[PDB]
Amino acid sequence: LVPLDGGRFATSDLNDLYRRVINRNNRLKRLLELAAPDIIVRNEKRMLQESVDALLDNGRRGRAITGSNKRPLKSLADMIKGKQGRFRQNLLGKRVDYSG
Amino acid sequence: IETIVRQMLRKCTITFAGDSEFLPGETVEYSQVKIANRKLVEEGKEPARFERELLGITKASLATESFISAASFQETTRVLTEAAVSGKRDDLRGLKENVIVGRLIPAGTGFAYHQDRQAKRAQEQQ
Amino acid sequence: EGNIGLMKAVDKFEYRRGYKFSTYATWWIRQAITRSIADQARTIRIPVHMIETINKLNRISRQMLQEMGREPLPEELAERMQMPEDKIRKVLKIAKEPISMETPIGDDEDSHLGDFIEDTTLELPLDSATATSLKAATRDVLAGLTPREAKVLRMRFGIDMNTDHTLEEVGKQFDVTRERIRQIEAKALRKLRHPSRSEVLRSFL
Amino acid sequence: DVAQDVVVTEHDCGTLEGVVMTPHIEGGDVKVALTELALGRVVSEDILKPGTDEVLIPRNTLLDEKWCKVINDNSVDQIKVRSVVTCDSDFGCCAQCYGRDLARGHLVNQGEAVGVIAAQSIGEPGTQLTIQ
Amino acid sequence: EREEAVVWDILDEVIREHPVLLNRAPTLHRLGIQAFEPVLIEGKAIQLHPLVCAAYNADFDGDQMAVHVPLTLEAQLEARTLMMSTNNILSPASGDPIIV
Amino acid sequence: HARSTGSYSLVTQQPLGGKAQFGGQRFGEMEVWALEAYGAAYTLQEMLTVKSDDVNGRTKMYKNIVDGNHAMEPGMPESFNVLLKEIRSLGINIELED
Amino acid sequence: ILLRPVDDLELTVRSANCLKAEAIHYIGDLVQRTEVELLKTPNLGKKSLTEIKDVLASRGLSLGMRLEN
Amino acid sequence: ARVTVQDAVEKIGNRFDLVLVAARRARQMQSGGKDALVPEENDKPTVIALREIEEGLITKDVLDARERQEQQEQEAAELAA
Amino acid sequence: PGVLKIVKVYLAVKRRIQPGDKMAGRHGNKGVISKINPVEDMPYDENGQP
Amino acid sequence: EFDAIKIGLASPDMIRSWSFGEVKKPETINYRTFKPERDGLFCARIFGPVKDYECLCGKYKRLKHRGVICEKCGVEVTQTKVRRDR
DNA sequence: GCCATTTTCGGCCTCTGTGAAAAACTCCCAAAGTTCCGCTATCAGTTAGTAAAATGAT
DNA sequence: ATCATTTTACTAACTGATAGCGGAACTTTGGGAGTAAAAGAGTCTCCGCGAAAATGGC
Ligand SMILES: [Mg+2]
Ligand SMILES: [Zn+2]
Ligand SMILES: [Zn+2]
Repeated sequence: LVPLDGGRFATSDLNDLYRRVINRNNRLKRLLELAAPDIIVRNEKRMLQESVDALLDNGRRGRAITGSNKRPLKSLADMIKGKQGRFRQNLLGKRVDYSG
Repeated sequence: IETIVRQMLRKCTITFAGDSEFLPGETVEYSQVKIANRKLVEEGKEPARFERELLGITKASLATESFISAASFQETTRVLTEAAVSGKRDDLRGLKENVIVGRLIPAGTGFAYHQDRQAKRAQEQQ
Repeated sequence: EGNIGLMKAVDKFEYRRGYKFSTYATWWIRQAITRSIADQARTIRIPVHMIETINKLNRISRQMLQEMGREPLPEELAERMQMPEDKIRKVLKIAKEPISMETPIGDDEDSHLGDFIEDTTLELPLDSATATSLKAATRDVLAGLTPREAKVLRMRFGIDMNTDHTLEEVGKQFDVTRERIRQIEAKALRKLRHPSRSEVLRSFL
Repeated sequence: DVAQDVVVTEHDCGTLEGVVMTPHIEGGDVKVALTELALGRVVSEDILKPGTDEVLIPRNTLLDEKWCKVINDNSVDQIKVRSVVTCDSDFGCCAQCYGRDLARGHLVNQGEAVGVIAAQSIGEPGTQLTIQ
Repeated sequence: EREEAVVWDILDEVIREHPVLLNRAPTLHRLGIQAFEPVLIEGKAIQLHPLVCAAYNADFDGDQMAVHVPLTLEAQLEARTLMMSTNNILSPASGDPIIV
Repeated sequence: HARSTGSYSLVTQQPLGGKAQFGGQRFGEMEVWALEAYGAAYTLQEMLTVKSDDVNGRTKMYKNIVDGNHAMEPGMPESFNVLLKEIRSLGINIELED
Repeated sequence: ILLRPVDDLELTVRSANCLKAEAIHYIGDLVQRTEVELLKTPNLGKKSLTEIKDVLASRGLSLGMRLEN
Repeated sequence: ARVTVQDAVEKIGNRFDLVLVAARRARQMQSGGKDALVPEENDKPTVIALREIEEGLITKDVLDARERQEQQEQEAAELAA
Repeated sequence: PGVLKIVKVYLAVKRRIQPGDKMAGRHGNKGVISKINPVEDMPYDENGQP
Repeated sequence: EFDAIKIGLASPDMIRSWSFGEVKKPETINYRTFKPERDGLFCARIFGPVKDYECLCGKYKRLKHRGVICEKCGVEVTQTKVRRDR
């Protein structure tokens, strides 16, 4: 999460996914501390599972979580896989110095 | 084209299990079966019987022993899941694995280097 | 979050008042939802009162733009809010949500913003080579001194050691007092300012 | 990705197997000659003269232009040469079962990544691709 | 930075026997990257030998080529011995000459 | 365009891309295949490690070139470390055996 | 080693303080004053003479060298 | 100056082994204090090593032999100390 | 927001033809200039026009 | 250095062994000071200092205190690159 | 053994910021932050004084 | 080789300044509890892709 020119900030979607996971986990802990009705606890556990699945692999379980761009958030699986993934864009091929 | 066809013919399905650690109906590499058969013959024990299988370039590429190359080729999720559940080990014997980890490829000017290391390996394993 | 607020409303309801449950429960549910939005809707968390300030500023900006037909100016907004203009500008500069690093750049689709962000914390190899050359040149220049003043300067500036030292610790090893150390360092500095043995060190400025 | 692991690891694997090579015939005329196919391959079993028991070309000899001319003059129809498919090497292939490296003109050296060369050679012309 | 004449002489001495790598996209075969000896010219365009054009599949209608500098002694000798244009005059696919 | 050393990416620690950013050329998969076919192991290692993402290796190479010793001490690319951290973040134990 | 101040010839404290009598300025003037003046001063002595001649040898000159400059 | 590394590969046999030997010789002549066995003629260390290999003065045998010789001599000198 | 002053400078650059520049006609015959030859080395007609 | 890469399932004990701390809050950075928040996704007590050989307090701001954990914050005085590994 | 729904793939270079909407106040309290003052550590600048070594003269 | 003098090495003291640390008080910010007519089932738009293979269901 680094500042851009003009005061704007650039962030990764992993931050949003982690924030969702942490928020839902804390809400689950608070609900278990309040002796909540069972239905609310089951809903919170479903939401926690969905958040973890979206963080690990978005779109595999169901509807892909989208941010403020109306575009799916990029997860760890998307970051390690694909033509634009780490294997093919940064490991098997690289931008090099001493080149023109 | 024969160097491609040889790569296609790299797997065998075991027909007679024998005394080797192979189960019937199992697709395993031909080289490992060949070494196992040589060892069993040297030990005077019943060797295995295999039926060679022809695989396409995509299936042969995805059926390699190293999981780094398979993940780098395509379908990273399936390869990683299978390697994780199995507990696979990558010995870095091909070009792609050494390219990814930044070491000398076992081809050309690195060949002797890699060979030297293997020798030392055995000599230490003694 | 509204369910939690409803739990609180159930926990502090009074049926003797004669009002229906929804009347009291709506306030708590709305409070829970609004507080949760104020706390968990931004990557960079803004306090709840500042969120309310931003929302009220947006409402007044909407009303003023409706009234006059153009975008309100900071001074007019400050006049209407009965708040300092500097505070208005400060509020206006913090209402930004971070942009995603996966956003396609321009009209392309395979390019992303994250590929155009540098690593400003890195040290240029030219700078590191200059630092190594400066270390070598400082060693060479200090080698042209007597061991006393050379080591006095080394210990007073921390050259080839972990920590810098004040005058007292420099004096203690020599068993001499602080003032002699001060004038020793002064003599060393005066001698090293001579251009006979300072031309190589001048190029680093 | 399917052939990146093929590297010439040995010189000779000591195998007697091989593939048979004859001129390619698709009717009343030859399509490709035996000299073109045998240029740069290692002989598996001796090339005996037709109707005679003289060993014209012994085993484990590279077929260069001179021996190609010799074969054409003798008019030998079918020969047997070593192939990468029939190689006995545990990992990779051997120098003799591969033969001449086309980019250099001599026998293939140790450590040559022949699989990448094969894949590139096959894939490069893909743009050019579409009884008396 | 000031571009003195002695700097130009130093540059001429530096690149005397230093091989340089020329690459044209796409690199369909290994002949698409080759090693040459640089000759300093006045201009902004790389001058290429005509006989390697068939190797590069390159025509002079706006084509661009990338250049790389091998640094270590091993890399320089690899460029001189294996990747030099004078060694790559036979097609690895067929054995026929490629500098026709 | 030409570049010897300049800005680097924030995450991958690799040279940036483009003339506007004083970036370097991309040595893609096809170039790696060509170098492997040539047998040029040392040039490929130079491009992968000490020219792209070996933060200590590239600085050591710059110092060595400045002092005349054209030799390199290759290290581990930062991209592989990022991959390791990502795979561990996916709840999968990936570790380099010795 | 043309006309430049006498501080540049890194002369010792006594040497400089003695010559600080303003009986010299710039090394071109110093090289011309000979041993007659060099030893004339009751404060320039044997060691000072040797040190000054060594400095001029580093400058490639001898005390008393005649030059039109 | 030299072009067309033919004689060197004829003397060595394998291009990769030739590259390794020439790299070792060039490192010895550049990083170390070793002197060339042939007239330099304003040539870089790689070219000088290639010319030496072409002349037959430098092979893997020679390099390994003299390296073992230096280890032996240094061991004897340290014993002498 | 956060911007105090913007100064914009306009630069006029005269770019002459040189080797490497792309020049083309209207019939699809594009090309890259290879050499700026002297006038005395150009072919000329009987009237001396190069 | 290494001769093989071993993959497998990650046990909770192994995950705790990897971790240098527990992230308890979704906070990332303060909206005014732009400094990391404690027990957050960018905490300097868990992942490392944001400036080389410094602490969030600024009390330990030089190299002589390398490896010393500040009592007021808990940030170890070390390099910032540990934030790419922790 | 055969449908039927999922799953994953789709060439290499170069330039090339985005997004833009969306609805609360009010009161009370404790902690961080700004500013000011006092005490203390540390140093640059200068002078004086005393005892001893370097050095020039004889 | 020996004497007398200037310079050197080492103490003390004063001037003047500056930065850092700690305490008192004030303003600013930040978190939390409360609001009593009644109000008591969501999106949310799209869907302009084809071919081959790997998994359930019968
Ligand atoms: Mg073209
Ligand atoms: Zn073989
Ligand atoms: Zn601290």
